[PDB]
Amino acid sequence: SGYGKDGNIGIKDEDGMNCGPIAGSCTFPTTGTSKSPSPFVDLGAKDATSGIGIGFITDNIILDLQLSAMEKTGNGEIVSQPKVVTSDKETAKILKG
Amino acid sequence: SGYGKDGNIGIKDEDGMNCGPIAGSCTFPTTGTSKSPSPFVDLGAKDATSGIGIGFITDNIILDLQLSAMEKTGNGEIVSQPKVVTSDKETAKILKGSEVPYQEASSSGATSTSFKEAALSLEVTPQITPDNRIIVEVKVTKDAPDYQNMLNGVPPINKNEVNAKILVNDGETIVIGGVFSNEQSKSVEKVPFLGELPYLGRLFRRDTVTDRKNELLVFLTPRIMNNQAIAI
Amino acid sequence: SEVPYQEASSSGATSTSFKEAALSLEVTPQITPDNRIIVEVKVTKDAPDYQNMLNGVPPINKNEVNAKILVNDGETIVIGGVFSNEQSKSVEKVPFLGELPYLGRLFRRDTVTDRKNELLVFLTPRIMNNQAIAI
Repeated sequence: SGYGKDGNIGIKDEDGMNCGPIAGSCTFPTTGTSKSPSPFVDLGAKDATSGIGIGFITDNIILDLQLSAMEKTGNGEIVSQPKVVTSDKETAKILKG
Repeated sequence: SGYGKDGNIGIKDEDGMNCGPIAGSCTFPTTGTSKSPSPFVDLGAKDATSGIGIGFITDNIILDLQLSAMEKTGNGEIVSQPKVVTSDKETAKILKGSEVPYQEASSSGATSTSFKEAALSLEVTPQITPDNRIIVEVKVTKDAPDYQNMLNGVPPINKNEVNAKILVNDGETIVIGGVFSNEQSKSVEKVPFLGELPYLGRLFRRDTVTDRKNELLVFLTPRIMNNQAIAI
Repeated sequence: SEVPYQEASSSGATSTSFKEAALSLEVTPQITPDNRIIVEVKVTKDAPDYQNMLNGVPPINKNEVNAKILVNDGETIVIGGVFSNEQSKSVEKVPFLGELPYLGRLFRRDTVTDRKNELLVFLTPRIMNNQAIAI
């Protein structure tokens, strides 16, 4: 699973199974899957966030590899200048708010 | 996904699948889709916001590319001038506005309906010198009734007020006080690789720039009524 | 009319504070021989608050000038005046279409509001001594 924009395909592969694909794996050497409707929908919604790179294989193996990156730059400049005319040795105030 | 007006077609492509199109993709090289009803409705409603550019392909590939831009300009000018006639070395006031109450109705001994008027107001204590000049202590407040008060929540009234004592001649106008607020805000949201490319970055850098500059200034001119009082 | 605020307060404080949104004059005139008066007058025009009519938090609206001035009997003066000039312009525009002149009216959303309210109070005192001498 990712962390900057957390993603783990396997959980949403279970959600894909909820969609209904046929997945069979009897041993670590032996596996096969067919009838997979999960990639296009699960990844399309899943990967909607800004920066994303998606790579998917299903027929030989189901391997979905996504890179999710966000780069944000914000610059804020505030210049406020209040002018008050005051008599000597007296208090005066300007207030705006 | 966009950011100024966030958009990501893929999520609403799942919503499109809810509409019912046939989408098949068994490998990254191999994909195909048919029976797509999602683009016209999903994009039409989705892209309703003001500035939008929509480009859609579905048969070869489904690629929807929309640019959503809003540009807003508002200029507000308020000029309010209150005139008060006051005797020399006396206090007088002009007030126009409304007094929001806070009923601190307090059962045990304290009933304090505190109430304060968001108003344009002048409180003046002028002292006249012979050469048609005045040294006056004036509190000048421009307070506008709080929205939250109109909202019946916790009411913060807005106050722009200068209190000071100054000397000016009768035929003279001065700046009692002034403030210029210059707000410069830039926010750009960008995917790194696409953001790099110049043409692509405008397509792939989400820029929000806001410039708000409000300046407030108060002038004043006192016209001696002695010119008439001597006649009186 | 005097809107009340019943701060009915159980423990020792019953303060039905009540204040009239009214047109009102409070005058303390001092007469000088040459048919002139220096008078301390508080002139208030207060209108009953909508929220008070709404039974919410009632902000009554007050336009009031309090001052002491000298004027002759046959004289009218401006006790006080205020002119409020509000100029508001808001234009909402798609950049490209907003650029084009004919298209921009079609594609620039303009809201312009100009509200200008001026309030002035005059005054003239007619000495009743003219009648009181007859009296």
